[PDB]
Amino acid sequence: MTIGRAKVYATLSKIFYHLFYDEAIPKDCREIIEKFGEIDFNLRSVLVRELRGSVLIKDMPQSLAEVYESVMKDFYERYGFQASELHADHIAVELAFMSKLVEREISLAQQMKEEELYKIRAAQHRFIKAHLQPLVKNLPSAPLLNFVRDFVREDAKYLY
Repeated sequence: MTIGRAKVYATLSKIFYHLFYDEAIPKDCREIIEKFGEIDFNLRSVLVRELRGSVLIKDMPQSLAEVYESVMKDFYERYGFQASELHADHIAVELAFMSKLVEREISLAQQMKEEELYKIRAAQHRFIKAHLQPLVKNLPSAPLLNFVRDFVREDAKYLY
């Protein structure tokens, strides 16, 4: 289960980072995602580069929109996470942040840090509700994007 969650987030993050670039998806990363049924990765960097919370969330008040990246960095710095070179609100970075949290969760499951385990899962849920899900609800329709949308949606249900 946790197995699991972390593998999917890391993979999804790497894929989007490749598409930004316009790297090809190692057929190993293909393999992981295609295990969930057949989908295609036929998206161009021109689109992908713009898949950022502050671009995609249309209802976003402009005053927030011009400080949203700074808001994202705050959440990251609080959890001892640090971005790649991409904008902090880029789907690839947000997805990467989640896999950090989920992988730290494994360690905590392995040890029996119950109290820290709850706190970490609460942080994951707060991040999804506030940032990642609003981002994914707003993706255009496409097989890979739909996959991310469903995955994040069910993960939010799971974490509650």
